Amino acid sequence: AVGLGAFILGFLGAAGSTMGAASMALTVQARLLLSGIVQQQNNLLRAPEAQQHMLQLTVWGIKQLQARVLAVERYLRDQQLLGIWGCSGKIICCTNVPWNDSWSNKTINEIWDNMTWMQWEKEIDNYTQHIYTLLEVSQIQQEKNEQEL
Amino acid sequence: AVGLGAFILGFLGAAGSTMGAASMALTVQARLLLSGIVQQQNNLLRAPEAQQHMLQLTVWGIKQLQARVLAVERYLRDQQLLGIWGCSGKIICCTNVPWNDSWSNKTINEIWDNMTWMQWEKEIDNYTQHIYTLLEVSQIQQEKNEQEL
Amino acid sequence: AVGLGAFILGFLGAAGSTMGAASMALTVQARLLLSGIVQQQNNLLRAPEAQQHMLQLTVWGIKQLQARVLAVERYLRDQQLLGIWGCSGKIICCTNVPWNDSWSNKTINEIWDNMTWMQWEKEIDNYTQHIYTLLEVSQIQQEKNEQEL
Amino acid sequence: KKVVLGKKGDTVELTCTASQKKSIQFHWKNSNQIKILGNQGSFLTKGPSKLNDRADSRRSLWDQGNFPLIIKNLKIEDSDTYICEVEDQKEEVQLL
Amino acid sequence: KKWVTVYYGVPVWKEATTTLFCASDAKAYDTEVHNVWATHACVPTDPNPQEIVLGNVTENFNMWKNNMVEQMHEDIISLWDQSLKPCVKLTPLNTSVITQACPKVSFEPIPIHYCAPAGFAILKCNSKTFNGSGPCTNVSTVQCTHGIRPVVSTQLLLNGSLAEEEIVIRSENITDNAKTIIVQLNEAVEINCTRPNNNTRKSNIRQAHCNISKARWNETLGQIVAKLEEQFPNKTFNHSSGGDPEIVTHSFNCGGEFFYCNTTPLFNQNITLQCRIKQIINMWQGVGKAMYAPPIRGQIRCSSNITGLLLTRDGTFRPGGGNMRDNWRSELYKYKVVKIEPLGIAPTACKRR
Amino acid sequence: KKWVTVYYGVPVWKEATTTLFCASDAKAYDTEVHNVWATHACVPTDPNPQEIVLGNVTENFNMWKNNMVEQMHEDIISLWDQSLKPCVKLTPLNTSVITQACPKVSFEPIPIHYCAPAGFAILKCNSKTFNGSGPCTNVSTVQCTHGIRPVVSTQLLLNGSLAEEEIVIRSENITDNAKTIIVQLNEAVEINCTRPNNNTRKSNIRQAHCNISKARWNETLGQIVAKLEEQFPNKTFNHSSGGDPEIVTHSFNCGGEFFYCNTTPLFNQNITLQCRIKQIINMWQGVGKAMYAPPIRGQIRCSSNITGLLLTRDGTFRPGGGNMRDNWRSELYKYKVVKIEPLGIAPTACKRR
Ligand SMILES: *[C@@H]1O[C@H](CO)[C@@H](O[C@@H]2O[C@H](CO)[C@@H](O[C@@H]3O[C@H](CO)[C@@H](O)[C@H](O[C@H]4O[C@H](CO)[C@@H](O)[C@H](O)[C@@H]4O[C@H]4O[C@H](CO)[C@@H](O)[C@H](O)[C@@H]4O)[C@@H]3O)[C@H](O)[C@H]2NC(C)=O)[C@H](O)[C@H]1NC(C)=O
Ligand SMILES: *[C@@H]1O[C@H](CO)[C@@H](O[C@@H]2O[C@H](CO)[C@@H](O[C@@H]3O[C@H](CO)[C@@H](O)[C@H](O[C@H]4O[C@H](CO)[C@@H](O)[C@H](O)[C@@H]4O[C@H]4O[C@H](CO)[C@@H](O)[C@H](O)[C@@H]4O)[C@@H]3O)[C@H](O)[C@H]2NC(C)=O)[C@H](O)[C@H]1NC(C)=O
Ligand SMILES: *[C@@H]1O[C@H](CO)[C@@H](O[C@@H]2O[C@H](CO)[C@@H](O)[C@H](O)[C@H]2NC(C)=O)[C@H](O)[C@H]1NC(C)=O
Ligand SMILES: *[C@@H]1O[C@H](CO)[C@@H](O[C@@H]2O[C@H](CO)[C@@H](O)[C@H](O)[C@H]2NC(C)=O)[C@H](O)[C@H]1NC(C)=O
Ligand SMILES: Cc1ccc(-c2ccc(NC(=O)N3CCC4(CCO4)CC3)cc2)cc1
Ligand SMILES: Cc1ccc(-c2ccc(NC(=O)N3CCC4(CCO4)CC3)cc2)cc1
Ligand SMILES: Cc1ccc(-c2ccc(NC(=O)N3CCC4(CCO4)CC3)cc2)cc1
Ligand SMILES: *[C@@H]1O[C@H](CO)[C@@H](O)[C@H](O)[C@H]1NC(C)=O
Ligand SMILES: *[C@@H]1O[C@H](CO)[C@@H](O)[C@H](O)[C@H]1NC(C)=O
Ligand SMILES: *[C@@H]1O[C@H](CO)[C@@H](O)[C@H](O)[C@H]1NC(C)=O
Ligand SMILES: *[C@@H]1O[C@H](CO)[C@@H](O)[C@H](O)[C@H]1NC(C)=O
Ligand SMILES: *[C@@H]1O[C@H](CO)[C@@H](O)[C@H](O)[C@H]1NC(C)=O
Ligand SMILES: *[C@@H]1O[C@H](CO)[C@@H](O)[C@H](O)[C@H]1NC(C)=O
Ligand SMILES: *[C@@H]1O[C@H](CO)[C@@H](O)[C@H](O)[C@H]1NC(C)=O
Ligand SMILES: *[C@@H]1O[C@H](CO)[C@@H](O)[C@H](O)[C@H]1NC(C)=O
Ligand SMILES: *[C@@H]1O[C@H](CO)[C@@H](O)[C@H](O)[C@H]1NC(C)=O
Ligand SMILES: *[C@@H]1O[C@H](CO)[C@@H](O)[C@H](O)[C@H]1NC(C)=O
Ligand SMILES: *[C@@H]1O[C@H](CO)[C@@H](O)[C@H](O)[C@H]1NC(C)=O
Ligand SMILES: *[C@@H]1O[C@H](CO)[C@@H](O)[C@H](O)[C@H]1NC(C)=O
Ligand SMILES: *[C@@H]1O[C@H](CO)[C@@H](O)[C@H](O)[C@H]1NC(C)=O
Ligand SMILES: *[C@@H]1O[C@H](CO)[C@@H](O)[C@H](O)[C@H]1NC(C)=O
Ligand SMILES: *[C@@H]1O[C@H](CO)[C@@H](O)[C@H](O)[C@H]1NC(C)=O
Ligand SMILES: *[C@@H]1O[C@H](CO)[C@@H](O)[C@H](O)[C@H]1NC(C)=O
Ligand SMILES: *[C@@H]1O[C@H](CO)[C@@H](O)[C@H](O)[C@H]1NC(C)=O
Ligand SMILES: *[C@@H]1O[C@H](CO)[C@@H](O)[C@H](O)[C@H]1NC(C)=O
Ligand SMILES: *[C@@H]1O[C@H](CO)[C@@H](O)[C@H](O)[C@H]1NC(C)=O
Repeated sequence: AVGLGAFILGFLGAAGSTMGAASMALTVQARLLLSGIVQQQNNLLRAPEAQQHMLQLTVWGIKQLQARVLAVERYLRDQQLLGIWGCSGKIICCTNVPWNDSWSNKTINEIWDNMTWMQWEKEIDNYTQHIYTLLEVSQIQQEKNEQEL
Repeated sequence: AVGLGAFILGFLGAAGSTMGAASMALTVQARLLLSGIVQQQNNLLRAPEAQQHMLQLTVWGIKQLQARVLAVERYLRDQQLLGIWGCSGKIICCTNVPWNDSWSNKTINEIWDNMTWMQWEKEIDNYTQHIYTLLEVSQIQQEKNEQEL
Repeated sequence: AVGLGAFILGFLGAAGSTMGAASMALTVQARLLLSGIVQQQNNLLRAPEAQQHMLQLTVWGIKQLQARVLAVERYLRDQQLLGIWGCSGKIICCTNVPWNDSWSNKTINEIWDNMTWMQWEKEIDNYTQHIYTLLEVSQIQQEKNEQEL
Repeated sequence: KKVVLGKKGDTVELTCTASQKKSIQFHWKNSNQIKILGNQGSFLTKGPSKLNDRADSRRSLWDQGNFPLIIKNLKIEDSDTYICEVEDQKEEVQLL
Repeated sequence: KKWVTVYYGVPVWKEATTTLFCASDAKAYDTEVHNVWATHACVPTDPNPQEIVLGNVTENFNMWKNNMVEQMHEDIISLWDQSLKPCVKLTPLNTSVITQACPKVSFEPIPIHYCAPAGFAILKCNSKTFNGSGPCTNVSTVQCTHGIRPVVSTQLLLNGSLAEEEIVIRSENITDNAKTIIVQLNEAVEINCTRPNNNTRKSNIRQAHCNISKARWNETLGQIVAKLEEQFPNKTFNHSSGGDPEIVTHSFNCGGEFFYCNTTPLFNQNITLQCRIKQIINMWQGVGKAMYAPPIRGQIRCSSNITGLLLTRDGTFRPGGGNMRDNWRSELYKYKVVKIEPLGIAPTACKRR
Repeated sequence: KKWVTVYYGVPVWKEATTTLFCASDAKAYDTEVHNVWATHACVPTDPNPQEIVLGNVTENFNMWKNNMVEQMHEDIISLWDQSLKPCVKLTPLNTSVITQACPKVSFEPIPIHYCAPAGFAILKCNSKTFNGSGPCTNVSTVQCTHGIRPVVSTQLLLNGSLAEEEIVIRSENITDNAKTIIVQLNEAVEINCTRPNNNTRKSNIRQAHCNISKARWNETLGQIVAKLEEQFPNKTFNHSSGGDPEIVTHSFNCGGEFFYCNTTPLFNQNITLQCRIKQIINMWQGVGKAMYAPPIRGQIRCSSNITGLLLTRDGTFRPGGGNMRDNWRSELYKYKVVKIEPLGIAPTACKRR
């Protein structure tokens, strides 16, 4: 709704779609926006107008902005926290940790076409910490090796 | 004026300058700011002070912030939408699509020194969609090739 | 306190720590946040509630947001101004300008383990402009060389 | 199970507890799963059985996590077992 | 092949708790309890609701394990303690007894809604049929709830929402013969409770009558049975078992007065219930007793909408009550608070370099 | 090895100046000068202070070179010119003389605090012992200051803060026999100044008496000496030397009236000072003279807290005064405004490519 920020809200509508579809949908909207084909509309409050009724729009005016400002800070924060895995400044970060069939013995077509993100992140939830640890280790080894040349 | 955000406003004053001059101007201001030679001043409203007169500054206080928050979201959005052309996270993105003399048969010195951005984007406006399509294609081919090694 | 923004405030507590410790601390907090182990709490104002008392929270509500919005703009600005030294989009940017023993004849272990950032930036303050000039020059030469292939 | 023996013609107090030390919803039932007593937050209710009358609890101890069944004017015919329904701690006691 | 890829912007939620806040159409000038409370406790209502429907999302809800319920409980218990102050209050601490001044106050519940703090959103179940738990196949996201009028009552729930199409029977376990069954009606039944200004006699001043349509009651109860028979097809609504008077009789508070009503005429035109206004009240707020000031001279009445029932069955479904948290569950059953965790991972056909 | 690395997010501050703003608990309905000024000049106070303690940070403070002091001076001089308007004002411009209407006004100083503009923060010295300059070993960051009640006085500073544990002797140079020594007390001493409503006689209507406890004065002065002896162990508090009457006698403004008090009974129960209310005032605002309206008929009194002294020594430390900037230094001594410069550099064991 509100409270999540534009970054999340523009992606949230894909919650009921497959993983593959979500990636394609984001690509398409970006194309239309870059080309000047479609425009993004605002959903922000108009501000009080009448002094006697102003509490109605200054309370919600401020709360709406607080939600957006915090969403920006969270977005920008994560974009740099990801430097640990070598994924800073990115939406899609491909790395060198191989996928374990023990985490999930499925093909990529099965995962991307017959599942949604809501399901995928439940099937492998108990390996999340394992994988995250490995991502950090891989980044450390890459940095080690580059600095030896 | 206001309503555009700091990203645009700091560039907008170059609207009457040549393309070459605009690039140089941005470089210089960045140098002075990084070095601690000059400082950026604020142009934000002081907030109400007196309760009986507060409508004057809460309406405009909120509207000024809404403009800045939306400018931030647009900036950050475009910075990732550009991932399609392989230009995410950048202000200046050099690519591998060659320039067509049919789009504009001019030299780069003529374009950068005797024209402003306002003129340049009119002379080639009818090729904008062609070029944008090619930029996407080039990025797809680069990704295809890197992942074959 | 407030007025600096989340980017600074999350780093400011390291002002009394050594340079080495500060880097490690940032790495750890990022790990805990990426993994979903810890959460960031908010410190934002609740908004007026009662119309008759609203000046108290609309003045400070707006000022708190102004501080955060400006912090975002400064953060994003610097992240691109740094393109001059080839450090755009980064927190830690390693470059090819060698360290001069004349700027400071110390080892890296002495600097990173027995000093804080508050001290380090005073000991070499009179070389700051020299170094910054060299960083720009190095970036220019790198760009020159890459574009000759 | 916990077995409590009286003098037949008197009174017995059987107890259920919770580790929360809070007043929580609970019920008491006999072996035929017929309600005897239970609460509804702060309020005491009765079960529609042979023990609908002659029975009470200690409302004041509910916030200590103590939820007793007190049967008055006790008869030998009341010497059945009882089940606690406190959280998932379905403990059994017997009245003699 | 099959390398780990990290994705940011993954549309995945997890259930979470937070210090959820209230909003209402508070006035601050009418002296009434809810509007002199809500003016400092709650913010103005949401001027711009979003209702985002999340495609084909299916979400597992559980009205009996929800947290929004506890939060509503804390605000209402604060509201009552801060307004309908008893003359004498006895809390079992030996006991601890205090007394307070008893100005009488207007008391007319207003809808209050709960709103998500920044960083959170509320998922809502939009199914016409939903039994209180398990997957809901139509989910939308909102910041604020519909709004619940905090009526505190037993046996019959007044001024709540309707099920719209069918009477819905909701129970954590419909067969355990322990938990209260919440029956949400798809139609409201009017109840007119009056204490006329001619009852000036004393031992009278505490008697009142509630008038219920026979046609409406009979149709509603027949419809309830039709659903009860689906669950229990081999059997063919009775007197309460007994207990504290707030459970045994129907009870409510209007005009600041506490009414207790005999419902045996309903569960066995113009069916009349015998009602009494009482001064010694067993608190719903916790264990203890309280004395309230004697009745107001004049004519006091309220016309309420019966929107649901609390029924129980043993090992003939009887009216039940108490446990105010359950009345709020009957309205909060469709909502949950979630947070978004945008960082996720999946295998892909790519590698670095 | 040892290559330059650029780091962003370096927690390093530098001292800076800015258009610092005021906040106070202003009222706008009581007609009093500070609350009809602050209502347009200052914002509501900070509802959510942070007090971030910066670890083991050591910071060099200097109360005599601070800028916050000048900023407070500009607001107070504006406050007085905009309120306590003299009937006759003479500024040495030949001279330039103007006259103004003289309504009398209530005059009761309120605490006013200074707050950092966005982009800035204030560092505060939390040491129990701090002599006004040099490294402070316990530093916290705040947006707003404690709040200074802008009492304008000489010799004795009224209604300020206390040193809590010890009397602190602060001087830019304790041995130059030129600068004023600010003595901050760790305990307040009460002074009760009254002009009773029986002084209706004229040549009287301008006489008042200030009552000081002997026990409190003697203990305080003995404690001051104990510290003075650490600095000056070979010597064992005297009459002022003379000068403008605002320096020679103690002076203050309460109720809008300007009081001048004889302090020789203090510096040589119920010690009484002889006080007079005067109409011709030498301005502290700049060089010039001003006439104020004659005394109010009625009973005027103020009870104040002595929180510090201004003493001087020549080449027996005498009361001093004037230079209002110094009274404000005694409260602003622990604060400085800084900015953060997040971009820094250091050598590291890495290279590009
Ligand atoms: C379900 O919702 C419905 C609304 O849709 C609720 O129904 C309302 O209930 C309230 C409370 O009973 C009722 O309010 C009264 O309306 C009267 C209209 O004339 C008012 O006069 C009355 O105010 C008097 O009583 C108050 C205390 O009870 C006093 O505080 C107040 O000062 C007034 O008292 C003076 O005047 C009287 C009359 O002369 C005299 O007797 C006193 O001594 C004193 O001098 C209330 O405002 C609404 O009118 C009802 N609304 C409708 C449409 O019928 C219903 O209660 C909700 N259900 C539940 C369970 O909560
Ligand atoms: C240190 O802090 C303390 C507080 O902790 C300060 O002490 C306060 O000082 C003020 C100012 O002297 C004093 O205020 C007066 O209180 C009186 C209470 O009865 C009021 O009556 C009086 O108002 C009258 O005088 C005003 C002008 O002086 C008029 O503007 C006003 O209209 C009133 O005047 C009418 O009425 C009087 C009385 O009948 C009559 O004589 C007049 O002619 C006219 O008709 C002030 O409000 C506070 O009471 C003191 N507070 C305490 C707790 O003692 C102290 O001043 C601070 N120290 C310093 C140096 O600033
Ligand atoms: C999911 O629930 C929504 C909300 O009730 C349904 O959409 C509404 O449909 C009615 C007509 O019946 C319209 O008047 C409303 O304006 C619609 N609301 C919104 C937010 O769109 C929706 O049809 C339901 N979907 C399914 C599959 O059941
Ligand atoms: C630095 O100063 C702070 C602020 O006074 C000290 O922390 C306070 O300590 C008291 C107890 O003496 C507590 O009641 C306060 O709540 C604390 N305040 C804060 C902001 O934490 C701190 O102890 C001092 N540190 C040193 C080393 O002197
Ligand atoms: C405050 C704020 C910050 C950022 C955003 C934001 C908006 C859109 C995207 N777009 C995206 O994620 N895409 C997927 C990857 C792809 C395909 C090849 O590149 C491009 C499209 C990202 C961030 C919104 C608000
Ligand atoms: C919300 C917000 C976000 C970003 C900005 C912003 C400010 C300045 C720049 N600077 C720039 O575009 N330059 C041109 C390229 C160059 C020369 C080699 O690198 C450096 C200078 C960019 C974004 C402002 C506000
Ligand atoms: C508006 C706003 C924008 C950005 C931020 C922000 C928060 C945290 C970081 N994190 C960081 O600097 N780290 C150091 C380098 C490392 C170790 C290897 O990578 C990761 C951790 C950066 C920016 C906050 C607010
Ligand atoms: C999967 O986990 C096992 C240990 O259970 C390990 O031996 C194997 O190498 C792992 N495979 C991948 C791709 O990580
Ligand atoms: C320019 O467009 C023509 C088609 O009209 C195409 O054949 C030619 O290759 C293009 N040149 C470039 C640089 O794109
Ligand atoms: C250090 O500075 C001197 C000039 O004083 C220069 O000759 C030398 O090459 C510099 N060394 C480095 C690492 O920059
Ligand atoms: C529901 O109640 C029945 C009857 O007592 C019992 O057998 C069953 O295990 C219960 N199920 C759950 C989930 O509690
Ligand atoms: C209650 O009174 C209203 C008129 O105010 C009437 O329309 C309604 O049908 C009555 N309800 C009952 C149950 O009699
Ligand atoms: C209830 O019904 C009886 C029918 O005889 C009627 O006399 C009485 O006035 C009604 N009461 C109300 C409140 O409608
Ligand atoms: C209702 O009144 C009848 C007498 O007509 C009585 O037997 C019954 O127990 C009462 N019911 C309640 C719930 O008070
Ligand atoms: C049920 O209540 C109605 C009220 O009109 C009464 O006529 C009927 O006799 C009652 N039946 C029983 C079994 O109590
Ligand atoms: C309730 O059921 C009992 C049998 O258990 C019967 O005796 C009683 O009359 C019934 N009461 C009502 C109001 O239906
Ligand atoms: C029920 O009450 C209404 C007034 O509220 C009256 O018009 C109607 O005639 C009454 N019905 C009966 C059966 O008394
Ligand atoms: C009862 O429902 C009707 C709609 O059928 C509505 O007009 C009336 O206001 C409702 N009454 C209450 C108390 O909610
Ligand atoms: C302090 O005063 C003494 C005595 O006059 C003088 O010798 C010394 O140089 C002064 N120090 C400073 C820093 O002014
Ligand atoms: C001033 O008067 C107050 C009573 O209002 C008294 O407590 C205080 O001790 C007195 N101070 C002096 C110095 O006499
Ligand atoms: C000061 O002390 C003298 C002692 O004789 C007393 O008469 C007088 O009233 C006191 N004045 C005040 C303002 O307390
Ligand atoms: C105080 O009064 C005495 C006379 O008792 C006088 O000699 C002295 O100079 C006066 N002091 C001041 C500061 O006015
Ligand atoms: C100092 O003042 C006190 C006031 O009580 C007086 O008794 C004493 O004689 C004075 N001493 C000198 C040296 O003036
Ligand atoms: C101040 O000192 C002088 C000597 O320089 C002495 O004559 C005078 O009496 C002293 N006055 C006081 C009040 O101590
Ligand atoms: C000082 O004044 C107070 C009243 O303010 C009085 O009670 C006390 O007795 C006085 N002390 C002396 C020595 O006169
Ligand atoms: C003087 O200090 C006491 C605490 O010891 C305080 O209660 C009183 O209000 C203070 N008076 C003034 C004028 O600040």
